[PDB]
This record gives sequence, structure tokens and C-alpha cells, in this order.
Amino acid sequence: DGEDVQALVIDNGSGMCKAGFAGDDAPRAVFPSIVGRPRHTGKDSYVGDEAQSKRGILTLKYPIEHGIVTNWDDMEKIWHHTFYNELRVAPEEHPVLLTEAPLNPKANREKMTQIMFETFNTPAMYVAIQAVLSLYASGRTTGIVMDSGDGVSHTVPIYEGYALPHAILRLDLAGRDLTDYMMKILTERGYSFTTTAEREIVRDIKEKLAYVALDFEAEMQTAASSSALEKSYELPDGQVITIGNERFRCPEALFQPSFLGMESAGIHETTYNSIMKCDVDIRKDLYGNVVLSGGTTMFPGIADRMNKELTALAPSTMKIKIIAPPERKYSVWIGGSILASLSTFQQMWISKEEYDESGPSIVHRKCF
Amino acid sequence: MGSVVEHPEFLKAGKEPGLQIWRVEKFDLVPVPTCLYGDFFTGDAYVILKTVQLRNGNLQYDLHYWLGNECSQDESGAAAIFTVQLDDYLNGRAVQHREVQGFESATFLGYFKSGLKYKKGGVASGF
Ligand SMILES: Nc1ncnc2c1ncn2[C@@H]1O[C@H](COP(=O)(O)OP(=O)(O)OP(=O)(O)O)[C@@H](O)[C@H]1O
Ligand SMILES: [Ca+2]
Ligand SMILES: [Ca+2]
Ligand SMILES: [Ca+2]
Repeated sequence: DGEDVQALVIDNGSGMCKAGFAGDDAPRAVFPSIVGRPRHTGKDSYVGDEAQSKRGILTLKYPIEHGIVTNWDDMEKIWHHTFYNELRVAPEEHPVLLTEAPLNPKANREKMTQIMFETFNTPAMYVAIQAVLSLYASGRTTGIVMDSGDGVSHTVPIYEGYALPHAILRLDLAGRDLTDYMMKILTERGYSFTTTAEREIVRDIKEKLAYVALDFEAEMQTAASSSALEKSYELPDGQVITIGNERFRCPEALFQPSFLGMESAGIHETTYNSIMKCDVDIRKDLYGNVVLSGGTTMFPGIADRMNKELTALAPSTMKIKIIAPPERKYSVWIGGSILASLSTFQQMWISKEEYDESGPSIVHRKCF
Repeated sequence: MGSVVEHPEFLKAGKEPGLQIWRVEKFDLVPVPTCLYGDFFTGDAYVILKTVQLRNGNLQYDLHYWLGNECSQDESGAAAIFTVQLDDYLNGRAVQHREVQGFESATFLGYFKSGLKYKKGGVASGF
């Protein structure tokens, strides 16, 4: 695709990679952040769906764990596939905007910059924090983003355009954990979901029929005395199963980590803790601008529950506003697209010329 | 080595006491003709800079980004970002404010002595 110089936007997640063209309203490509390599022989590699389909003869790996890159060779495969297979461009022809997790280690920010310029020869690049890009997509400069995906959840307070690092909280509880949990409780119901192929099925049950109850105990009750909340689901083979209270207990783990045997605070209290770490004078603006973002925030009912739980933690007079855009699965990507399209962005990129003068550490001065 | 906006409009911003208004137009910051100040297209997003003169010789800055009921996502996201960039350019001295159609702060409404007016329509989305 390409105004004058066409910029590209890559949003790399633990579970999914979202990639496209600056100026589009949505990612052109969305695929699993998976790299498959031969168990024995052909060097060779596979990415995404195709790696999954040949899993039986490949060793599969996730280069991003909890939002942080832990395998750079495999990350480079994701990137090479993104450019040549998914977007069909030559990277040396485009400025590339990439995204990162809050608190990304210094060394990792240097390495991304290094790979882009030295392995792909991008003429220009930029790295942006995911949460800040979602805040921008929602037309705000101050607010608190609750970002929950496949491997990690973060609560990121932002003021006048920048994250407040000291108040950011990380929660290793996200979509994967939820899928696994739905597997275990559907199993306990009498069904049996334990295999890789079954995991996939459950991920889909989770995405199609799960929901957050506004009142967990009242709902366990309704479910126990009625059959009204039940739903049927068709497995790939034609068999029909019945899902009941599992629909809402699964995402309840977001608000009650003890359900997963975890000792931490749930998303509502983590959001509250981040707000209380910020200057008392901006708290009103955080509470009134709680932006939900990421695939794990797509459960029906989650906004209403976040509203209820935050309203209970904060002084009754405090105005609470939960913003949960219908497109929040791609908010990070959309923010990146808007930012990279601005007439005033030209100046913000790290150019090849800057990179050749300072090396990878230029990233700590150019991208904050 | 630097990240300085060279957009002509940044050079004109906050030089003197007064009101400056720009409209987001297809990913760009574009001046509003001063005879049109106060007539806001509800299909658009805008950026307003109020510069007040201080005793000290320096200027006080209040940056407001106004969001119309029908503005597209690229427009509201760009107004917000342009606001951050203008504040930065001005050394972080602007105080930022989000203004939503129908819910504007009194200070913001107070800038338009003959009363702010809404009008339907506006420029097409940059997407
Ligand atoms: N409709 C849905 N309801 C509930 N969960 C969903 C829904 N749609 C997607 N998810 C989940 O969202 C997750 C992927 O979202 P996302 O792309 O935002 O994560 P990521 O970017 O890959 O992960 P992370 O941000 O932790 O690095 C998966 O766990 C997926 O199952
Ligand atoms: Ca993500
Ligand atoms: Ca418009
Ligand atoms: Ca400021």
C-alpha cells in the first residue's frame, strides 16, 4: 500500500501478531505468534497457522512470553514472515513502527532497533508502548489503561501523553490462563478437554460463550436452580456439549485469581492500586478515564463489572468511567496507525542516519 | 539526534497572548480562519491553544482538544496526539484538556465571547 512513503505498523503480542499499513483503520494481518521448526530435519521454519497445522512434526515456540521477547532468532522469523508473507513488502522500502510492553528491558529495546536496521535495513523505525497507543486510539492523553491479552495484563496510568512508570503494575494472568482454566472446569463437568487440539476448541468456547457476571454469587445461584444460562456448543465432530456456569466462572478468574491458585489482586484492585500510586491530584482524571484494551477484555459484561468493582473501591462521590471500545482487540494497532500517519511524525522516527551515528542506544533518547 | 516538530504551525503557536484554533484535517494540523472561530463542525476534532500574558513576561498555556459527536477515530486520536506534541514543543508548559461536544468546561466555553456554535458536517476521515 503507499501515500508518499508508506509506513508500516507492527503490534507484536504474546499470542498474536497484528500488522498492517499506517493509515488503515485496522490491521491487514492477524496471525499467531508461533514459530515451528523441524523436530528432526528440514534451518527451515514455519509461522502461525501453518506451524500449528504441522505441529505433529514440528517443535513449536512462542518468541514473546508475557509481552517480552525471549527468543530473538524466532522473533526475526515472525518479522520476516510479517513483511514477506503477510504484508508482501520489502522492509528496506518502509518506515516501521513497532510496539512494546510497559517496562520492556533496556537491552530488548536496543535489540529490536538493531534487528530492524541491520537485519531488515528499515530506512526508519520507532518503538511505542502498547498501552499508550490504546489511550491515543480512544482520543485521550490522560487516563489509565487496563490492557489484557494472551500472556499478560497491565494497568498503566498515563498523564498528558506519557506513562507513569512507577505506577505501572503487571499481572501474569491473562487469556492463556483463562483458556487453560476453562479446560479444567469443563473437564470437571464430565467432559474431557486436555489435549492441544482440545485447547484450541476451548479457546473458542471461551471466546464465543464466556461472559463476566455482574454479581458472581447471584449468578452461581441462577445457574444452580435454573437451566436458563446454559448454552450448547458444537464440537468439530458434530457432537453437542452443554456449557453452564463455566461460561462465567472462567473470566471470574480475572477478578478472583485464587480460582487459579494465584495469590495476587484481580484486575479491578490492580487498577485501583495503580491509581493510588499516582499523585493525588490526577486521580480524578484516572478514575474517569479507565480504558480497557486487548483481547481478554472482550468478555461481555467486563466493563459493567469493572465499573461496579471500581465504584466500590473509590469514595462514593468519585466519578468512575469505564471505556471499552468495540474495537479494543486492535486498539494498540489503531493507535500506532494514527500516530505513524501524522504529518508531524516524520521528525519522530529514528532514521538510518541516526542509527549509523549512535547505534542501538539511540532508542532510549528517541522513543520514550 | 533530536525529535523536533518542524510543522509550520508549531512555530506560530503561543507566540503571543490570544486564542489559536486548528482543525485536524486528514492527519494534519490546519489553521481555522479566524473569522470562523467558534463555529465547530460536529463531524470534526480540533485543537485550541489559549495563551495568557503573565507579569513575568512569559505566557501561560491551556491546550484544549475538542471532539465532535461524529468525528472519526483518526481525528480524535490525532487531536490528542497533536496536543501532546504541542505541549512538548512548548516545554511541557501547557495544561491539557479534553473537551467533548455537549460537555465542555466553563473555561473553554468562556473563550468564545459570542457563544460557541455547533454545525453538522466536516472534513472526511483520513483513514
Ligand atoms: N471474544 C473474546 N472473548 C474473550 N477472550 C478473547 C476474545 N477474543 C479474543 N480473546 C483472547 O484474547 C487473547 C489475545 O488477545 P491479544 O491479541 O490482545 O493478546 P496478545 O497481544 O497476543 O497478548 P499479550 O498482550 O499478553 O502479549 C487470547 O487469549 C484470546 O483467546
Ligand atoms: Ca498485546
Ligand atoms: Ca470529520
Ligand atoms: Ca504539559
